[PDB]
Amino acid sequence: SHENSNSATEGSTINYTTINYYKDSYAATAGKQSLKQDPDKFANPVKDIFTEMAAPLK
Amino acid sequence: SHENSNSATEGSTINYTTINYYKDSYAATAGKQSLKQDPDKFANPVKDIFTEMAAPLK
Amino acid sequence: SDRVAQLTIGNSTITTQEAANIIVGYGEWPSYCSDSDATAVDKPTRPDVSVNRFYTLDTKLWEKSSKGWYWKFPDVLTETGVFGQNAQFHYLYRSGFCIHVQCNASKFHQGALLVAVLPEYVIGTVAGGTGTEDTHPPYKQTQPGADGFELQHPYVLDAGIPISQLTVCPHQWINLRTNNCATIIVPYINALPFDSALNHCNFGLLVVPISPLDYDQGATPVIPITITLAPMCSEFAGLRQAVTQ
Amino acid sequence: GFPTELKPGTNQFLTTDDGVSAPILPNFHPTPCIHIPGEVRNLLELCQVETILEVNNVPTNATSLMERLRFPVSAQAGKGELCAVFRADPGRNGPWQSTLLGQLCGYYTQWSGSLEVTFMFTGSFMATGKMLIAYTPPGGPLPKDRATAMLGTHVIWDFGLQSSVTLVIPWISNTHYRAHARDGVFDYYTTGLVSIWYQTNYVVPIGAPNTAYIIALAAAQKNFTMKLCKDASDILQTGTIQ
Amino acid sequence: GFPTELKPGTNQFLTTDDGVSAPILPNFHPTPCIHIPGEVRNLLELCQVETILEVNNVPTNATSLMERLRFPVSAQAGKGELCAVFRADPGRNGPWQSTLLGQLCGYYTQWSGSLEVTFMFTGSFMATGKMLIAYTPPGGPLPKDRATAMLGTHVIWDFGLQSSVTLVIPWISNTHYRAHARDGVFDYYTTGLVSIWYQTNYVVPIGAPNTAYIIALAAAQKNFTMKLCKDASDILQTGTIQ
Amino acid sequence: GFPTELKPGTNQFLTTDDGVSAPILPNFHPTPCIHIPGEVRNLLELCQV
Amino acid sequence: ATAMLGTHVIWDFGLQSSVTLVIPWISNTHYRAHARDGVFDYYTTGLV
Amino acid sequence: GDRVADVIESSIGDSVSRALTHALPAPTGQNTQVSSHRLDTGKVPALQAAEIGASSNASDESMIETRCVLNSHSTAETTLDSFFSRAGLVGEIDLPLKGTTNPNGYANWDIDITGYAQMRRKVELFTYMRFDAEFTFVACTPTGEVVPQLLQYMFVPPGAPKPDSRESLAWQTATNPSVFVKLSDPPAQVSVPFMSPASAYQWFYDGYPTFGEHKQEKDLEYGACPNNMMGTFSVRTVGTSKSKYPLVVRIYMRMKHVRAWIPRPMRNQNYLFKANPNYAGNSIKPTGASRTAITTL
Amino acid sequence: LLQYMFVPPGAPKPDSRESLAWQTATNPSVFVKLSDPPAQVSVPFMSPA
Amino acid sequence: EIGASSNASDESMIETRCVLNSHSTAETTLDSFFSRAGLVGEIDLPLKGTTNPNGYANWDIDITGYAQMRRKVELFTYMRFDAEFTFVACTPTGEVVPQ
Ligand SMILES: CCO/N=C/c1ccc(OCC[C@@H](C)CCN2CCN(c3ccncc3)C2=O)cc1
Ligand SMILES: CCO/N=C/c1ccc(OCC[C@@H](C)CCN2CCN(c3ccncc3)C2=O)cc1
Ligand SMILES: [Cl-]
Ligand code: NA
Ligand code: NA
Ligand code: NA
Ligand code: NA
Ligand code: NA
Ligand code: NA
Repeated sequence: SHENSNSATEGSTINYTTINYYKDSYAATAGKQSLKQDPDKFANPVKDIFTEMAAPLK
Repeated sequence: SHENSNSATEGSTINYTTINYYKDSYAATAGKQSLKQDPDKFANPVKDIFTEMAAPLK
Repeated sequence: SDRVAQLTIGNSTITTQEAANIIVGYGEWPSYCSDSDATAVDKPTRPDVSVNRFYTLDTKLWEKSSKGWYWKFPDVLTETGVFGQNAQFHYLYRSGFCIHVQCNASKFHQGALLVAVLPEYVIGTVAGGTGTEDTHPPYKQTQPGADGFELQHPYVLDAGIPISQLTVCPHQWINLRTNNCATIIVPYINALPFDSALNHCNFGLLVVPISPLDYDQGATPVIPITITLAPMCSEFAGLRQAVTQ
Repeated sequence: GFPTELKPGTNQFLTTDDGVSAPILPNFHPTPCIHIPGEVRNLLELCQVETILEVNNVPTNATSLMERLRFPVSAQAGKGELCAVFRADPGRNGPWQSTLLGQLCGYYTQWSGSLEVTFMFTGSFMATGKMLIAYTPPGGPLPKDRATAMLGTHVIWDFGLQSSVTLVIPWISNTHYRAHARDGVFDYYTTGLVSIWYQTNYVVPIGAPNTAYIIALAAAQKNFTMKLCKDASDILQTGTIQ
Repeated sequence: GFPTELKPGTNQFLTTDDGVSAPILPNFHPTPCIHIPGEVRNLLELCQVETILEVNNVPTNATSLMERLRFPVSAQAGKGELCAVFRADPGRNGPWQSTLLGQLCGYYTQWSGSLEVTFMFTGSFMATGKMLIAYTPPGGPLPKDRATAMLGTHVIWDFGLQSSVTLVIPWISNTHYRAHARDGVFDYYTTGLVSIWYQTNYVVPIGAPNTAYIIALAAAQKNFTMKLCKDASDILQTGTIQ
Repeated sequence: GFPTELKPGTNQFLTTDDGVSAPILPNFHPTPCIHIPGEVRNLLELCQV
Repeated sequence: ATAMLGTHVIWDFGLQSSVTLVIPWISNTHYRAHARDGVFDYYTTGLV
Repeated sequence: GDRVADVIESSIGDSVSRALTHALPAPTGQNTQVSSHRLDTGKVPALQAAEIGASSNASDESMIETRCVLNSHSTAETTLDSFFSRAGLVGEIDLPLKGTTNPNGYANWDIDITGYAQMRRKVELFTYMRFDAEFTFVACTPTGEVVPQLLQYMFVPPGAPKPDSRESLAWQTATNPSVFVKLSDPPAQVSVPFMSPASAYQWFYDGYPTFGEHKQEKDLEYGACPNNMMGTFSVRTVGTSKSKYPLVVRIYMRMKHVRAWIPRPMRNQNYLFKANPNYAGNSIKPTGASRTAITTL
Repeated sequence: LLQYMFVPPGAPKPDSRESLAWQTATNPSVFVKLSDPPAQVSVPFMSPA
Repeated sequence: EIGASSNASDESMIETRCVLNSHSTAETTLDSFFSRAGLVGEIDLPLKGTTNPNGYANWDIDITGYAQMRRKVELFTYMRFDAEFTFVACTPTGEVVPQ
């Protein structure tokens, strides 16, 4: 399928696998995406990271 | 077809041959399955099996 | 060489000189839960010898008019020995069982008992006789404890199902002219890796006379049926205080 | 769009049509299937397990139902007397209805295969005896006497250590498959009769019961197969199920 | 045209059907996506972020709502007295409802995983003390005394430099997944109870407050997952939104 | 879905149309065909008798 | 029911006229002195 | 480390479930081999010992002189999928106008297929079953008439808000799966996965769902297992005013990708209730036809 | 709306419009409207011969 | 106080067994969560009414009029996506007419 690259996720780190019948990419199905996740971005955004076994404040 | 492996029989000894048009495997047809069967599991679950020509109790 | 046997497990040994082989339910031996099937994360406790042993729980008298009885597992052991204690202190439990029903007579007595194991043995009521009353069996009947419970209507196993087809379950017969005991090994049967020994009875043991006991005036009339059983590969998890129900 | 043209059958809902339907829960993954003992793969596995055959299907009052599960034998007068009889037709009303084989058989229009019935003697150890069990292929009327029954396929059972004996009802048919037999033109598919006779006599010494019982277990041989799914003749419901 | 035949399902509109629909703006190209901090890829990322658990969900008048955000501790009489208790069921009405985990959990029918609650002591630096926090797996009633509670999974917290401690509510379940628990037969999926007791006593010198507060933060462990999307039990709207 | 467009003939039932119809008995296997004398393959065979 | 909780054998009468009960050595000390009423009951073996 | 002998030589922990039997392929029925007259002493196939608990192993060849028969009869039609993958009625929903039950335009159906004997008796042959399913919804008036009505079906899983009226906010269906279809359209049809929290649904649960004293009041929960309760199926006419026509929705289920464990004796007494095996005590009937005597046909 | 059902020898014949047999849990049934095109299915060789 | 969630794990707080967890995380991706069609607008075209008795209607494209959908999207501050819109029409009784 050689179409237009106008999907909202064009140029996204997560790899999508979809189906489509029109020249416009956004008309495609939602499909399946990559299952990567980065919890630390929200749960552990400290400058100097501390280990599980250490005393957090030293 | 590269879809999701969410069929109820995913990881089953019996080999299925089915058709599907959706990303979800459980949406597939029932298809044909392998014709293996194990009667002994129910009809002959004895610890020490006896032969047809022998006296069962000796 | 098949009529003679010895079962030794734990600090207990059983002997029989008139057996009729051994049945291994659904063709497979009891085994501990694998790391793939398991789901709970705490490291289980496996007491081994202190709980995987033969417990002789109850004796019933076979009479020319007996109807048959049933017992439930693990309900029967929940209050017995070290096994019972573990069943009470832990939320999760799983094990297999080796069941040995004993009943001897003389070469002049006759009769046949069907000894079977029925997974998820749900009990029903006679629904007020007419079937218009939605009655339910009381705790004492669904989980009779060690004393077991006598069947009301054997033909339908008190659950609307034909006893004639009970042989589709792991079983043996105690035909007095042939053997004086039945032995059935049963693996853990459930749709979950572990479960509550208190709220769920994995299976029921049924001992029903299909061919009535008989003998002549003067032969010993007291013919007992004794139930002995041993858990196998017992595993427990989810420790806390002891709970009886 | 692409040129298409609708054919007959369009919009119909065939209950046995094996098609594809849109999934309601995208990306849903079911709970892992752990190991569970006793998985069955084909109904034929169950047809080879013996279940009790109600040869003595005569009493009907609730308190006497368990009696249907076995028939008796006792000391006779040595005239090769008749013990019991029953049709071998597995998918017909009668004794076979108590067996799992007969019940499962109820979900198939046609069947083909040899059957087997194993008889277990439950009398006292001191009791002895020889019986003649015979299978009379189609066309033969209920055997008048033992001499007649003896002309068919039979087994002469000797009581002893081995409590049981097996009568094989070999597949003797004109057609490759039989449909359920019943009174009327469908008796064309009848299997035949099974009759039990005293070969000698039930003998017992002083001190042992004069009457003992036999329990009959039946199932199918390994050449047994069924075809053409159909609903069973019974529907266990009278009104709505609340 | 090409021979086709319509099957059931034809014309239906399934809200979760993932199909293809004609584009309204041919050759339209969307604005380029620049870099934006904090992109989230999976809801599970949010379930691992701790949010405040309203253990003290008792006051309800508007002026006292902020009080729900923390419970107190103070000098006792050394009888290992009870401090607080709460169900561990994350998808049930109660304390967990204040956490993002509990809220997101509301959009899934089933969940599976270990949870964790971190308690932060906010008393004065001169205050010290040891507490016993216990998790009682299913079947255990609310612990009568500390001696009973102690029989389950627990942590003995010592106040000090490190202001907080973490109680792990390990996944101890019979089933691989739990549905939201609630009174009735669905209590089958209950997780258990969490109870806090005075191990020793809250001690403080002259000049420091006799009462201090503890703030509880909760989230899920990395083995936590949810399945089967469903609408949340709340719909924050009474009439039409103008 | 895939763009299609219905043409004339749609819904008609032509008695000689040789098409495909959904099977009512999945996985049903018919009785084996044994040997039978006198099989005829074409009506022309009969026209020469 | 109580007796059954200890070390035991379930004997079945038959051809083999006899059966053997093993009283395994279960002791706290490596050796026992002759037991008897009094403090020396410390060396008791048990009941059959 | 482990140093004491009994620990080294221990079996405590092997997860390998050693099996006594394995499955072999069997596309067709077994063939019959030629056999001749055997007049031997020692060998005795006919004699069995049913007490053991195993079925007779005696075969045709050893009981009579047989010919050779090449059996090509297929065994395909008796596989679980062949037996179960046939759609049958499992539920009915009524949406009447001026009635008693649902005169409000909507209806909530507890997802339980045990209300119909045919289907029920079939699945109850096994204890545990794991499968996907295809559901078909047939709707029409009580006379089997078709009218121009738009309907909305919605799956409400445990924990989701059950609609309390035809206008309930829950029908916004932002996350639950809903289906909009006209009575004129063909039957709506969707695929449903295996949704239990357990590895398999089970038609029988000999137990209670919770701890505590199981007094009389709570005896209704005996046998009730949440792992079998998948939720609620709600339907409503799509409007703010009452529909002009009364409706009926028949729900058909077609299992597919089936696995089952532990066979059971098949129900032989009329069914009375959905939740239990209760039977009419004053009406215990034999499993089948009866006769006057054991010696007469 | 109509329902057609194939009742093989041995299956319960419906005795009324409301007969329990129409549950059709195993027999093959077809549901179709008079407005829809003619229902159409394929049938195998079912004889025992 | 640091502002990070606890890093304590099951293994270090209690003695644990080994568990091979194969529970999928697929159903919690943004597309799985959001790609389910929900009501976001209603347009009325009545006959003899007050609002639109003229046969037409203009709907300001704003999906914030319905709680369910709204609460979901408001979990995030910025969102970029394509969308599939479906239009269901019928009379107020849910009736279908040739219009
Ligand atoms: C857009 C809405 O479409 N959704 C349709 C739909 C259909 C069926 C759905 O779930 C069906 C689940 C059934 C296959 C489960 C039947 N079972 C599982 C075991 N069980 C049961 C009943 C009574 N006692 C024990 C077990 C049952 O009744 C969900 C949604
Ligand atoms: C042939 C006509 O078919 N066209 C259909 C159609 C449907 C939707 C169309 O645009 C939909 C845009 C919405 C997805 C935008 C919703 N948003 C974007 C953010 N936003 C909003 C609302 C209130 N406060 C902040 C943001 C919104 O309401 C355009 C045409
Ligand atoms: Cl004890
Ligand atoms: Na479809
Ligand atoms: Na999909
Ligand atoms: Na479309
Ligand atoms: Na275009
Ligand atoms: Na066709
Ligand atoms: Na097919």
